[PDB]
Amino acid sequence: MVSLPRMVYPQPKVLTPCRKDVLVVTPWLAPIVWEGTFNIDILNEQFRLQNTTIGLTVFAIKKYVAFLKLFLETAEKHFMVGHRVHYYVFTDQPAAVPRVTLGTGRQLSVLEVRAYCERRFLSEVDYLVCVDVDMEFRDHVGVEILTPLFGTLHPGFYGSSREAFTYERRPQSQAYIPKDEGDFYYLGGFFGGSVQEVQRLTRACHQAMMVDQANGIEAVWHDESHLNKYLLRHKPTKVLSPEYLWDQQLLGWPAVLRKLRFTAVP
Ligand SMILES: CCCCCCO[C@@H]1O[C@H](CO)[C@H](O)[C@H](N)[C@H]1O[C@@H]1O[C@@H](C)[C@@H](O)[C@@H](O)[C@@H]1O
Ligand SMILES: [Hg+2]
Ligand SMILES: [Hg+2]
Ligand SMILES: [Hg+2]
Ligand SMILES: [Hg+2]
Repeated sequence: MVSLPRMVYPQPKVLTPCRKDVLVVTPWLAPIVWEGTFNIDILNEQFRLQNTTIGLTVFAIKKYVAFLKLFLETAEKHFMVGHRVHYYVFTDQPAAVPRVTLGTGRQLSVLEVRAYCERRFLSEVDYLVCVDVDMEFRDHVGVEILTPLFGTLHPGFYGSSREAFTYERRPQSQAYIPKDEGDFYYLGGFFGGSVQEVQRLTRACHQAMMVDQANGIEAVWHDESHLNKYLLRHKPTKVLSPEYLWDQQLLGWPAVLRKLRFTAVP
């Protein structure tokens, strides 16, 4: 909207690729976010000028409440630092949520679950980032991921052919994807976008799962299977590289990953 200020940074090189080892743009022209493809100073300027607010949602039920401390503490160190952040913790144990110290401009809302509006998101945040709680941030996760709709490449299938993807293969399921279809295998543990697009995705997933339930069938990987079906039919406007959701214990640290930003907790 408003003009960017004078900025001094390296001139982009038209005849020099960012990465020659990986795909950095999808066939529908959505960028694939890898370290080296973006200048965070330019992006931070663009989003701060918009006074962007990012909501981060996590569910912590039963034993999972034990992961909240590390999750929130590391998020404070690496997630959207410098921008407005609103954490939404959905739990069945409100009193068990740890007292984590937050930086300025950041807040946390604890929502007790077992039932209990989506309209609230529309008035409190601009973007929603939905992730798994048994994780920890180890490096920068910033505005470079913000876009109307984004999915993240599953760390165990990013180099696999579509036939090997663990999509739901039964035609009786609404999440069904044939062997000759599919772009990538997105993981259900890290997705997001504008509040509007995220609500459209979750609403579509909810309906598809209800239909499957009625027909007495459960997708092979549940929510993740439906997420993949949705993103196949509604292409994400940005795709995050596996840098954004990795498991170093199970997958190590490949050369193709310059940074490990968000990882599974052992
Ligand atoms: C990460 C290497 C990939 C192969 C390990 C099994 O990964 C599981 O894949 C299915 C889909 O095929 C689901 O996405 C599961 N949620 C995956 O396991 C979970 O995520 C991986 C990354 C590990 O953290 C594992 O411990 C989790 O259960
Ligand atoms: Hg580059
Ligand atoms: Hg969400
Ligand atoms: Hg769902
Ligand atoms: Hg979904």
